[PDB]
Amino acid sequence: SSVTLDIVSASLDVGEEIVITATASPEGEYSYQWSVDKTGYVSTTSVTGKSIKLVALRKGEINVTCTVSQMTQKDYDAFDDYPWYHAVISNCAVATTHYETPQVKEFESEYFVDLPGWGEQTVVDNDGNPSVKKFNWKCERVRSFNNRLFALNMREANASGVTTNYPLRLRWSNFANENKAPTLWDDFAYDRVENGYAGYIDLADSNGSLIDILPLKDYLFVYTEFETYIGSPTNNTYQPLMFKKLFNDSGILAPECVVEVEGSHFVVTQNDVILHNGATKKSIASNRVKNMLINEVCLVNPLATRVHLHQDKKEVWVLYVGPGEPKESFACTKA
Amino acid sequence: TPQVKEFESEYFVDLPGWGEQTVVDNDGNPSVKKFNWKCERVRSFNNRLFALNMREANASGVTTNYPLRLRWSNFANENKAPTLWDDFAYDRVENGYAGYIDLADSNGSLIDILPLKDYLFVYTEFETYIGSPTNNTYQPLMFKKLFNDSGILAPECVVEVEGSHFVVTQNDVILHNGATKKSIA
Amino acid sequence: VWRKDATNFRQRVTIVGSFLKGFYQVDVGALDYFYDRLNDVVIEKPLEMR
Amino acid sequence: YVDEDKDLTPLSFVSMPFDYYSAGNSFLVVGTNKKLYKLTDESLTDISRKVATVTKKASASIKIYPVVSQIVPKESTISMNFNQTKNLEVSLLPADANNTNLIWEVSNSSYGSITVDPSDSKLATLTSFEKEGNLVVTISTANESVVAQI
Amino acid sequence: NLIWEVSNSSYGSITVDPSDSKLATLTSFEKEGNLVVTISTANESVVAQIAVNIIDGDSGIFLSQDTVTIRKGGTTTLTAVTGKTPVTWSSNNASIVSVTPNANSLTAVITANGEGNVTITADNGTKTASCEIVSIPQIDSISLSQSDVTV
Repeated sequence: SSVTLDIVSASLDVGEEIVITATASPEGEYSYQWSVDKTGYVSTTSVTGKSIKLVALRKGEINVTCTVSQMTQKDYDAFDDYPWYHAVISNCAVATTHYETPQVKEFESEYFVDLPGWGEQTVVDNDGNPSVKKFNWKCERVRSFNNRLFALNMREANASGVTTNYPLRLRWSNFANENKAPTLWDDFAYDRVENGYAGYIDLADSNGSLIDILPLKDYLFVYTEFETYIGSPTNNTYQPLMFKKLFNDSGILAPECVVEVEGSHFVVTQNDVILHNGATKKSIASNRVKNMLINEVCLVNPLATRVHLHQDKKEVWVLYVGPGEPKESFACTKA
Repeated sequence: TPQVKEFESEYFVDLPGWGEQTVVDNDGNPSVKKFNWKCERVRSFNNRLFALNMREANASGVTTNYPLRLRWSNFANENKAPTLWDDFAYDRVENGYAGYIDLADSNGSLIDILPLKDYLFVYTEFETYIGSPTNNTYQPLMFKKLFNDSGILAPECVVEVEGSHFVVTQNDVILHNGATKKSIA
Repeated sequence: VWRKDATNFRQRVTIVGSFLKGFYQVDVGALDYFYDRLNDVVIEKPLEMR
Repeated sequence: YVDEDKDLTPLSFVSMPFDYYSAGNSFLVVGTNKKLYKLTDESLTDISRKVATVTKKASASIKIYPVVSQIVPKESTISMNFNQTKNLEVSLLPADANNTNLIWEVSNSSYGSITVDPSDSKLATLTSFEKEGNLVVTISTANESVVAQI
Repeated sequence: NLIWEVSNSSYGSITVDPSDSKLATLTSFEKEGNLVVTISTANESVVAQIAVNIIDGDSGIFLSQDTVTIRKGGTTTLTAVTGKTPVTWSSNNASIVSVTPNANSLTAVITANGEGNVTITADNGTKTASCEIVSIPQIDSISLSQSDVTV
């Protein structure tokens, strides 16, 4: 029910401390999340506790708020054909399933929560009045690279929320922080009138679907079943990443059929295995097991093919579903 | 604390500037304050000093561990050690910049570090890195990922032999000259 | 086992998320768990190399 | 790890090595068709993101008085020499003398029956005694690290 | 246009009446406490806030937290509301729990030393408030893994 606080104003000096306590009308159990209007000027500790300690740090007014929430159970819909991918950044994990948000887990947290800034887009009204709004963004895969986070096949919505799928869109966030995940995904920042730029390129290729992505020695390598790419990150400028076409026939099979082994990539180009160090590719199964793997994988479910770097014994196997299994099964049997 | 020993001294003393952080109050009034900084390893490179797995404290001194933080100091002096570790300098309104990058990798713990022919080589048991120092600019050091499986075992399982590094990648020995690694065992 | 063969200094093991309602190790002593749809039961048998 | 995982069909997982709440021990972040679970060889926990059905906000304002001019002040009469037993009054002001008070202290408080009495509002008076020597007058603030010298 | 709203609409027979054209009037009641006046727009996400404090008289005083439960070694804070700047504190059983009024003298920090009830209070000169405190040990109970061991 309605919440009230016995404290509404206070006078402090830099170096002095103060503690505020939140108390809702009912005596139930709820979750708390403190917020601040103007960043800085104060230091917080244990924001999830009903008693926060503040420390004046700089001059200026401020308006603190405490958001009480009655958390409840909620079931997801991550089917077998749309499982989790579980990237890693700053010791924090991510979920990144289809139909739902990536749902990062902070390092200093014990529960999963949606990504911060996910869906934020800067809007400027008449006379140049900026404002921010959140839209229903849904992704298919998320990974980490150059202290940033990426996204593939974004279902970017907008006002008049008939969703428009952009299977070639690819957004990148700002740099990481101390034991935290990125906090800005909006491309239309710096429009409120120097560093920390986010954006996209909207690639142009064949068959799209922008399924997979993986880094290699500071150079990204995008795969979409055809027309692979390369990512060249710059220090800081208008174009932080310039993507250049690499191949015309190469392209990964499934979203997780690639892995780095030795300054190279182990990819499945719809016809065989390739091992390219960059600008040159080879065939590890030219005329040895090609007709065997294509036959064994093309029968039941090729999209279930996977890989794993068995560095413990210098082996890289490509998991796939056995020959005799249901067409609706994704449990890899042979390797 | 690291407890450096000066060249013209006969006793050990804490590092100068260790914990210094520039604060700017209302109207842009600068000031400096020292906080409880605790490190795990410190080395020398490019006339600078480094730090790994800093336990950087602050006002309201509930410490927040940053196992991926990595600070670097200014250049050396005549028979003395660096004297500035604060990243928030030049805020009081040209050279001698200190800062950090807050790497993003797996399993963290940023255990070890070692230089190689002007290029650093950070190891954290996974996802090694490389350090490219520039002359002087906004970004003095730009760290680029090198490997995805390589990573040192313990904080002192690496040493330079011949323009390369002798590392233990949790499974065997490797000897990489830079951009290419091998297996000695 | 007293001392099982190790492939890492930290003694890390590769685990699998199996369809048989549980986890499974992939590289261990000779044993293979083959599933049967007839009786809907898990069956363990020696690992057959050929 | 526990007897509760033997009845679970996981779809993916990652070995998180550390966590603020966890000690120096690794754990797992495993997901299922509907939920996300965590196990650390001791117990199973569902850390799936929960949805907030109801939310209530609380307004709270705060005022931070200016910190400018509270830093070390400046002195007009940095030094003032007088005769043997002269009691010339002292005239000075801190930096804008705004938002705070000060405390006048003198080292070796033996150069007068009452060397420096408690300042009435902001300043106090000075006296002397029939003896020579060097001394220092520290005008210290209430508690902040601001100690001047005259 | 806007809509004037006030939390805990019990501080007057008619706290804030519907604004005639743009603004409305305010009243009060014979009671103290902290409240908030939210001036919300029609429907857009614009919710302001105004903090007012009923001093309970001319120079009265009332503390924010009345009852507190602190663990040994912990610390809390107190907030007062007065018209006179001079705010001299006074706590019975002084040497069981310390207090350190800040510069403004309207806020004071508490520091628990040992277990034991304390009734820290202030004194404006005409009125006086109180704040009961109950120090609790760092522990409430323990437990073991076995009770019927056999060796």
